Amino acid sequence: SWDVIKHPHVTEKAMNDMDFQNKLQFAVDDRASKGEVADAVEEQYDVTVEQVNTQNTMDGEKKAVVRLSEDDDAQEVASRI
Amino acid sequence: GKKSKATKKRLAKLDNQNSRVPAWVMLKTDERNHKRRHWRRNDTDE
Amino acid sequence: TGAGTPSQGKKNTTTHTKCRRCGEKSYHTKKKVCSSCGFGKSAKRRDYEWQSKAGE
Amino acid sequence: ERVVTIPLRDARAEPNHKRADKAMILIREHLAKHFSVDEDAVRLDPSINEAAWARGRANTPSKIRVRAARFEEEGEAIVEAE
Amino acid sequence: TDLSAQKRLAADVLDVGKNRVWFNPERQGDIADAITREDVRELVDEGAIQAKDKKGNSRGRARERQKKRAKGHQKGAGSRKGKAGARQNSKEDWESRIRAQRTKLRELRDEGTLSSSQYRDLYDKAGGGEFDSVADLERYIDA
RNA sequence: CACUGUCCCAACGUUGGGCCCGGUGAACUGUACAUUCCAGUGCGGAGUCUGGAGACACCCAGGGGGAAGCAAAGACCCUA
RNA sequence: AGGGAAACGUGAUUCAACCUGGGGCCCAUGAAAAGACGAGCAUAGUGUCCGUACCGAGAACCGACACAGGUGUCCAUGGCGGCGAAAGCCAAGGCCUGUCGGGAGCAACCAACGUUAGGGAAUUCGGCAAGUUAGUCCCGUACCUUCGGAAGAAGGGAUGC
RNA sequence: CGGGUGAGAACCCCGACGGCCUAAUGGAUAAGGGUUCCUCAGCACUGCUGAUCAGCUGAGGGUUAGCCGGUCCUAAGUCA
RNA sequence: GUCUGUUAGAGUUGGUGUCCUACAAUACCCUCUCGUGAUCUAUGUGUAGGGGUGAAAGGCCCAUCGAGUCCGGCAACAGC
RNA sequence: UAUGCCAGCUGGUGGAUUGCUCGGCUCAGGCGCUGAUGAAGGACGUGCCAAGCUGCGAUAAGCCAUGGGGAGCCGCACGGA
Ligand SMILES: [Cl-]
Ligand SMILES: [Mg+2]
Ligand SMILES: [Mg+2]
Ligand SMILES: [Mg+2]
Ligand SMILES: [Mg+2]
Ligand code: NA
Ligand code: NA
Ligand code: NA
Ligand code: NA
Ligand SMILES: [Sr+2]
Ligand SMILES: [Sr+2]
Ligand SMILES: [Sr+2]
Ligand SMILES: [Sr+2]
Ligand SMILES: [Sr+2]
Ligand SMILES: [Sr+2]
Ligand SMILES: [Sr+2]
Ligand SMILES: [Sr+2]
Ligand SMILES: [Sr+2]
Ligand SMILES: [Sr+2]
Ligand SMILES: [Sr+2]
Ligand SMILES: [Sr+2]
Ligand SMILES: [Sr+2]
Ligand SMILES: [Sr+2]
Ligand SMILES: [Sr+2]
Ligand SMILES: [Sr+2]
Ligand SMILES: [Sr+2]
Ligand SMILES: [Sr+2]
Ligand SMILES: [Sr+2]
Ligand SMILES: [Sr+2]
Ligand SMILES: [Sr+2]
Ligand SMILES: [Sr+2]
Ligand SMILES: [Sr+2]
Ligand SMILES: [Sr+2]
Repeated sequence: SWDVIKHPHVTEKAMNDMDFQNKLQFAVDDRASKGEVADAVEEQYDVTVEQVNTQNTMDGEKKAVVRLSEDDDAQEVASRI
Repeated sequence: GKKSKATKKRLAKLDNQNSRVPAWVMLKTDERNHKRRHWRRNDTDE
Repeated sequence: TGAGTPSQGKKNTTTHTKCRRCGEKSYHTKKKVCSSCGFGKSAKRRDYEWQSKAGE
Repeated sequence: ERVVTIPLRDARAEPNHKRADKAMILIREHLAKHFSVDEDAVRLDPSINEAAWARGRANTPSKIRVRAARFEEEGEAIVEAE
Repeated sequence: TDLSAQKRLAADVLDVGKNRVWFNPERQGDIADAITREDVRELVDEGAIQAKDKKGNSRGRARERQKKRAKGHQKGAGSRKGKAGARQNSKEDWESRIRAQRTKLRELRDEGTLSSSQYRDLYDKAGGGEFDSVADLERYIDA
């Protein structure tokens, strides 16, 4: 059975979405839907997902841009990992 | 043109496949990517 | 209009593509038939004795 | 320091559509000669440039007065329109 | 130093054709160090980066010509390049004229000057191209 | 009929080449030898054989007389 | 709301788009289906999956090439000009990459051109090549003819400011 | 013509002057290409000369949709 | 199935021009013909080798056509 | 003596030659079916760094058991950690 989240996507652009928009980015399995990515995240880091945006990258894997609720602080979550 | 999810995975692979032979492999083997390709000079499948 | 160079410029149609069954770029996407393994035409795999010398 | 009148009559020997460039050569070669320095040492102030190209490339004044100065440790001239 | 990248960014921030952005010849070093659009705007503020003005063709000369012609000049045989029917569309001209005649006749009827049958008689004559213009029509009407 | 550099008969001029210089940098072709010319001879169409004549070497530019020039195992003709 | 350094207009004409009519033509008759309307209003929740870069061409496509070839669509209403989506010139925008340069009044010769007195097709298989004429308005227009045409016949005159 | 960067500058960049393109040499896109896109660092290779430049080399990065397409419908026609 | 027209677009009479180890294995320039129709055009789709398709030139069916291309028969046979 | 001819010498270019063989070629003996319990084949993944090959399959150059084996090991591949 495949897992949804593969690893955080840390790049200058990812850092901004985190600082300025409370969004975290991950490399996910390309069979995962936005909904499956949202649930996966809330359970892995215990946070609330407001919105998810996905893109099928030219690297072969799927990238997801998860925006957290104003109740959580992206930077903080990203920091522990 | 428009690419399907699968066509994208393939092109994606062909891109990664198009790399230098790790510097260290040349040491380990005491001294070429024969499949190195160029977008203009070569032609991929499909 | 010449049949050579002038007529090559009109070629941007996609026919043969990677074949889901054998992997060769022989699946004619308009005919939906692999000219290599015959996928989409034959359940059996496309073979022919002339693909080799008669005594081999 | 001196004011010299440079004739550009010899620019007529070069094809007409590009007399401007040739003129600029003639100027450099004239100063470099009359001030006893290397052509590479001659600096033409952009004001001279515009004078020669004033009516486009196919033309050029037949003469041009330029004020030149000689000096330094490498020996070179600096010039300008007037 | 190579300022191509900045030129592109400045053309988007100053929002003008790339060919209109001016970079101060004595500030390439600073412009060279500009990395982000913010760096560029900052430099725009300082004035190290500016946009030249676009040009607009003068219509002054055209205007003078436009007057001479409105006054009926500069349209002699030597100035005409198009066939007569092209300089004035005949069917169009007719639509112009006949409508002016029919309107005229319409006002003259509701005005009581013309009886219904007098109007009718003239209207059909008009429709038959009996009058060269509104004035010609009136002349006729005055018996 | 009109008109004209088509011609009598050629001239001058313009632009790009050509020529010299830096840089880049092929191909065709090559049995060998080779400075030829006039005659002759020879499978009767010779730079190479014979007899004379001429000929100090090398280089630049040229228009192409010859190498029965180079290019394609003549497509005409006959034969199978 | 936004945008603008600022002002942050008002009227008009001609009017692409878009809308809505009228007429004519056919030995030619100008798709189908899903769907929508018909069939209200509140509030809430849901709206997954795939494509999305860039080039689109005298260097990103096909032509073995960074090939003067070939290659679909729309921008067809920018200004002068004029009949014009013509020429020519100029904006907005793009470019100096139809990417080796430097010298010689720069010869012969070649390509592509300009001008040539007198003669005027004598040149040549042949007026081949070049040239002549030319836009617009007025006057005027033969044979022949299937009465449509021939016809812009030809010929003559005018043309700016 | 000045200047910038650089070990090195005719052709990489800034300014001025001078030009070229107007159904295109401008704007947006289909097919097709497939990362050619952006950044940094480079010049052995590629580039009709050179190169500090680049569609080249090395390393990173970049494509986010309920309402733009696909997806749905049926066309000539295709297959099971 | 009108006329003029480098509107778009389609074509190609002549120069027997330029090119002819080309920019190009059919290109460049000027002139020229068509330009509301038996018109031109994009994509999709159909017809397949003694068979298609052809307003008919033995034209065209991917630089290949008086019988496509690939591989096989095959190391065809030849008195040349 | 320039341009140059013939032969040699020193150094190139080139890779013949000699020597070597991880590959072939042929013969002989043995053995011989796989697949809906989804094969063969292919695609795409999979390594600390990983492009090719090999292996493997989200448990991904591997996991478990029994026996063997043995002080070494982490494939081709002699690097660094
Ligand atoms: Cl109406
Ligand atoms: Mg998406
Ligand atoms: Mg009428
Ligand atoms: Mg080019
Ligand atoms: Mg004669
Ligand atoms: Na390609
Ligand atoms: Na106009
Ligand atoms: Na250059
Ligand atoms: Na066996
Ligand atoms: Sr990447
Ligand atoms: Sr190509
Ligand atoms: Sr034809
Ligand atoms: Sr096509
Ligand atoms: Sr079938
Ligand atoms: Sr079979
Ligand atoms: Sr010669
Ligand atoms: Sr109207
Ligand atoms: Sr885009
Ligand atoms: Sr083109
Ligand atoms: Sr402009
Ligand atoms: Sr170059
Ligand atoms: Sr004169
Ligand atoms: Sr004659
Ligand atoms: Sr004669
Ligand atoms: Sr006349
Ligand atoms: Sr170097
Ligand atoms: Sr670029
Ligand atoms: Sr017509
Ligand atoms: Sr001919
Ligand atoms: Sr000519
Ligand atoms: Sr030819
Ligand atoms: Sr016509
Ligand atoms: Sr055979």
